[PDB]
Amino acid sequence: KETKEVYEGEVTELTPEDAKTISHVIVGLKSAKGTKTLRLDPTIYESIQREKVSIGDV
Amino acid sequence: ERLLFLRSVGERNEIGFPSRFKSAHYKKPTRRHKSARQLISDENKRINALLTKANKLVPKATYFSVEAPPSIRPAKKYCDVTGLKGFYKSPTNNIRYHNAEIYQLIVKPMAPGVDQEYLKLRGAN
Amino acid sequence: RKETYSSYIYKVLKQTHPDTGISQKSMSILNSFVNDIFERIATEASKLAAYNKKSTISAREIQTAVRLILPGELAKHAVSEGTRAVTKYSSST
Amino acid sequence: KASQSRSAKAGLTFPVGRVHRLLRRGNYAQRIGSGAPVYLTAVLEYLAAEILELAGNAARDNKKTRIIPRHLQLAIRNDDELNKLLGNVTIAQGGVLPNIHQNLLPKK
Amino acid sequence: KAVVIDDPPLRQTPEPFDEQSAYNPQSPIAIDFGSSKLRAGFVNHATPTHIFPNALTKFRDRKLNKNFTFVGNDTLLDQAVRSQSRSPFDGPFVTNWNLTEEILDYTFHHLGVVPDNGIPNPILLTERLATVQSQRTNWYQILFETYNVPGVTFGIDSLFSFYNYNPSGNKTGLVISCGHEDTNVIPVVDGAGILTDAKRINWGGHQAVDYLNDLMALKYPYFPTKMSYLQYETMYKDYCYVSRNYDEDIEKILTLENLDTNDVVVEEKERVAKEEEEKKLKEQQWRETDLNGWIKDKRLKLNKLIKRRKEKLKLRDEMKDRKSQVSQNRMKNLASLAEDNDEDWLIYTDITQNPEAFEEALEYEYKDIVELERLLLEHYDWRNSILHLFLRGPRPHDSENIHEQHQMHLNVERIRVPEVIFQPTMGGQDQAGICELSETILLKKFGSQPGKLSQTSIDMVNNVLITGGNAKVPGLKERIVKEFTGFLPTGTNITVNMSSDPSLDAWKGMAALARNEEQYRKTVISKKEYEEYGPEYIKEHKLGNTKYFE
Repeated sequence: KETKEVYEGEVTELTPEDAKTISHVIVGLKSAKGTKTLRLDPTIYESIQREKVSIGDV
Repeated sequence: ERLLFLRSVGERNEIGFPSRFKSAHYKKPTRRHKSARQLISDENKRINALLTKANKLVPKATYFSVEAPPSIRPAKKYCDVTGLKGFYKSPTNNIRYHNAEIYQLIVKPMAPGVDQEYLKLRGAN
Repeated sequence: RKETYSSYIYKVLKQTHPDTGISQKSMSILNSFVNDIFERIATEASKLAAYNKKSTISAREIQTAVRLILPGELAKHAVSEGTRAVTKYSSST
Repeated sequence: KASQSRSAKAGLTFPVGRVHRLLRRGNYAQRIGSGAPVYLTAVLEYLAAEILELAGNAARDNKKTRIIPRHLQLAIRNDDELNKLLGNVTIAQGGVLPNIHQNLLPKK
Repeated sequence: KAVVIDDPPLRQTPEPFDEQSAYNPQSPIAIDFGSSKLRAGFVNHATPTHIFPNALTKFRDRKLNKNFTFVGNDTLLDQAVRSQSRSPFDGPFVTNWNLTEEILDYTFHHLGVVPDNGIPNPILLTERLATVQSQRTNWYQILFETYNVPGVTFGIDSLFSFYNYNPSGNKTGLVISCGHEDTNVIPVVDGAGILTDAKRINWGGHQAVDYLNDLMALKYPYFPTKMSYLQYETMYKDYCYVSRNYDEDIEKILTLENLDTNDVVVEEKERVAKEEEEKKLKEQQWRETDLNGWIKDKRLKLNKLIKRRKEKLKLRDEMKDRKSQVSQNRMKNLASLAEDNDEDWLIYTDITQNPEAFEEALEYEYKDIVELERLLLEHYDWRNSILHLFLRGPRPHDSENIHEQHQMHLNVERIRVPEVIFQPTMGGQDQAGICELSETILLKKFGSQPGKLSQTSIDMVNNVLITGGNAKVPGLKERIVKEFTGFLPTGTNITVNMSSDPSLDAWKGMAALARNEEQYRKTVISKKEYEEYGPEYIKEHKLGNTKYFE
């Protein structure tokens, strides 16, 4: 038995915070029904900069 | 009747020069015509004179502080002839067009001087 | 000391045809040609400015002189080149 | 503080300032505006470039590497707006385009 | 079925007078000096008594009387007196002032006012947001010396309508006013409009009608007649709406299944002769014997002739291009003919220019194609052309009839004209739209972060008000709701308000201010304040303007 949880939408805010090591990163997504602001650990941030994600990408 | 209806409705609502709705004294001054373009100009120069006196004091709510700033998002491009989505743009007169038939029939064999009037609508002349 | 346009038109030829030589008489014809064109355009503009009771020559009277003198498709290409040049030069901000 | 000429400000290879000089003391008008030499310089740019294009194609059409006045004459007289503009001017050492009337041929 | 438009009908009954017995010397008068219309009436009523356009004109007669009192609704009597009407407003401001005095005298005469040493009643007046100082001082001068009123109040009509729709005077909401010449977004906190963050877009109904006029004149440059401002105004009123999504409505507006519904239409020899007769008899016998085979052969011959004529027309079109490779080949052939035989003489003869002979050969080929079509009878469409769809809609067009030669189509303009208040770049104004101004008010201001709304922002979103005379366009509220749901965080409740008729809410606003509350006296300026503080005096109350500096 498993559970699938998915966030998708346009990036409107990408603000990492440190304490050379990022403490966390705050990402704000946006879709046609509204926005949502998420905190993220730096492990997902490394995968984000792997994908070359900037402001305005889906 | 037709010619005298206007006369009847004119003399019905006529007020002489000693108008009863004015004050006892009038003293009507002389004023310039003072078109709406130059009013912005001397209000701006009065604001700048007050600012350069006060410096050698931020404004709060003036006619130029209320005006909306330009957008941050990019503006969409539309065809100048039809108003549809403008994919292309002619290199000669800088007019955006939609497809090939508009370019062949309207944009390329167009009269001189009409391109500036087309660009007048979005302020690009 | 004498004046000629020769280096400029030489460069114009090297922009489109690098491997092409020049007769000096060809420069004499083409210098006379560009001077003659400048001659007719300038006095047409002066004549038009004297018509409109104006003492100033601007871009619009020479634009009208170009429309008067040149044939229609050359007129439209010439005013296209002139307008893009004067709008590029006017963007000194 | 040092800045270059107006010709590359307008992106042209012909001298804007020399044209301004000739328009000033050519006694055409008592006052000359700023944008007039730029427009005139651009017009002379396009005219000289088109004439050099037709001359270069004519010189390629004779398998030579130099511009002979024959090439200028055939390039001017072959093309028709240059025929209308330059109808009254005789090119020095130009020659005459080949034409025969149809009735003068040996029709048989 | 094309519908014809005309000028609006004129008023037959003249405007009436207020009774003299209803004059109260202490009751105030509410005046809305709008750019498009004037609304005047006594405070104690709920509906304004006089509605007329803010225009007037001078009339000349042969009897030399110079009667020039055709003011307001009097101009709606004849076509000649209406066309010469002139408003005191030039742009958003008032330039001339004698006509303002004449208009105020006309409305004071029609209000049933008998004065003495000036008007003995206080006056409720509106003004433009962040108006220039010269307008304020000159308004002070005319209203205090020319008419000598005891009290004067100034305010903004959007704030007056917001006070009308929440008369507690301390609510928090957002006001969007779509006026005649400008559009304003004014944020209100605790009943007081924060004028330091209000924004203005230089677009209104007048610019929309002029945009429609310029567009429609560009669409039909050879129109036979000339149409007035009022005709463009009424087809702006009747056939315009805001699309739910412009970026999807544009891509399908000119399709066939869309244009059929939402497109409106506004209004030796004898031997040769015997051989030819024998050939005609043989052709008649072949048609009587095998009609289908002869018809197929004639259709194939007509197709071959049409293909040859199309190739000839393509060659004739390609020969006109100077930069084409055929022109370069002709130049090379001319150079080779100059460089140099019966074959060379034939090539020099055939290399000659023959435009008239080309036209004669095209006529002969058309005659041959017509002969092949006649032999087939005896034995380019407008569906895929988007210019014809844009010009004449989904119906075929002929230019020889006068009925559809006076005919206009509105297909793209119905959503293009009201879209400029959302994208001002289309009108040439380098300003942000309504939705972006609302976004930067609610999200990046007033102590609110993107993704975290403060309590003031939530109270502002819950009380959005749309007012102004240009809210009559359908589809505005749904589009505003959709965009507001677009940029706000999820779960936020958005409530918008809209009058049944949003033109008259400012008059009800100052009526409810001067009547229901005695706190109208907080904003009242008297003689003594004008005399001791001068004309450059501003009362910082909750409904008017503020001091220019800090």
